[PDB]
Amino acid sequence: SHSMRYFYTAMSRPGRGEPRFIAVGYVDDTQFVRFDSDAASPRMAPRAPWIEQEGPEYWDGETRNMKASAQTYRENLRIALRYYNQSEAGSHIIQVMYGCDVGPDGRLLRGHDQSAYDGKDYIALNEDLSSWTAADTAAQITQRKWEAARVAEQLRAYLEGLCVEWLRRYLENGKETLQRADPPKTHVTHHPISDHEATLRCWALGFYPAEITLTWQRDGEDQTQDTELVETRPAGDRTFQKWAAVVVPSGEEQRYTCHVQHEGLPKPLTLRWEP
Amino acid sequence: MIQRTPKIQVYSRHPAENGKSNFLNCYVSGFHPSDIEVDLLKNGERIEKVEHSDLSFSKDWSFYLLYYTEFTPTEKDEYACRVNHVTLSQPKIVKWDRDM
Amino acid sequence: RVAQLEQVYI
Ligand SMILES: Nc1nc(NC2CC2)c2ncn([C@H]3C=C[C@@H](CO)C3)c2n1
Repeated sequence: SHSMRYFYTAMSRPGRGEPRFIAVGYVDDTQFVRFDSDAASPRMAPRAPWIEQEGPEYWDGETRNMKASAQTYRENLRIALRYYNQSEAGSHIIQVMYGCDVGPDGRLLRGHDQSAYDGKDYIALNEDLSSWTAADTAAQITQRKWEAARVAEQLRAYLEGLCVEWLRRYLENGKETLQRADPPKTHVTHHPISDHEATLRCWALGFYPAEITLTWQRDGEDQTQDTELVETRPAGDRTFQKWAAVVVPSGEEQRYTCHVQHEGLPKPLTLRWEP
Repeated sequence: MIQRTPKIQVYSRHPAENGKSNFLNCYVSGFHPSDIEVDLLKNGERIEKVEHSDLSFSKDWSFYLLYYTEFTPTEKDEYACRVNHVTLSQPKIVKWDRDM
Repeated sequence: RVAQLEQVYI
């Protein structure tokens, strides 16, 4: 299964110029485009190698759409001020995420469109792609306007059509990276904390996609509740990192095993500290 | 009026080797609103050439960004990430530990 | 490619 997701952020900044509009696009865990209204010459720009082959009609077209969206979102920030009776002096944020999920055969699984105003749910397109769930009185005003203007049908047309079509195209063009899991490189480090205790840290580096499981066992007993597990983090080269650590009594180190589960690994992986 | 303070991780792209070129990363996430100030420090002083990723957000609407710069770790040089945000009483400094 | 909806005001 695969996904395409776009994330738009619009942020007002009174006495600091017009609102900033930033948009990013992902296929699965890979960012492929960006637009930033604060760039020197604002344009949709490539962020993955497999999108670079797109020609001028693509980039000019996306740039045109981004500029128009920035203007619309700037107006939407103004409308929100009215709905919520807010002052022109405060900074506010609209966030929108939308896109489509497809199955292994390329058929649409689900469409998405949901948003937040100042970090709180605002309005979301329901799974039926025909109705809206509105979080508050303001979003209810929007819901009615959108029912009147047949917005759901237009969005449905995108999600079922163009969204799926281009996702399939991106998946084929970037198949060597997007459809080839990168297994983690793994190792265990050992760090004495005192003469009586030591940290064992199990590393997973350079993996893709981001989903992974990293656990410690003592004598084959799971130690999840005594494990420090850091949030999965970007390496900076389109792959990910994670580690899991336990503090163990000195002398118990060889009883501890680290277990790694990842799509890029054929079978569950088990490691120990090798002195 | 929703506010969430940033989570911070400082780390290298590859396992550190003294004298070997690398990238120093500061990953800030889980924050709201979006304005944030992130500096990478070498021995307490701001590094000038720092780039960052494009602002994005998680399913719960919290923002995340990666700040990074090329660096060559040595035995004695100290590195750190300094983060400021509306939720922070003082800027938070997290030291780089090659073991984390 | 991004959605191409015309002037979607809230
Ligand atoms: N849920 C939602 N909330 C929006 N605005 C809100 C929260 C103030 C919103 N604005 C535009 N869209 C869709 C229309 C075209 C797509 C790209 O822009 C998304 C939206 N979807």
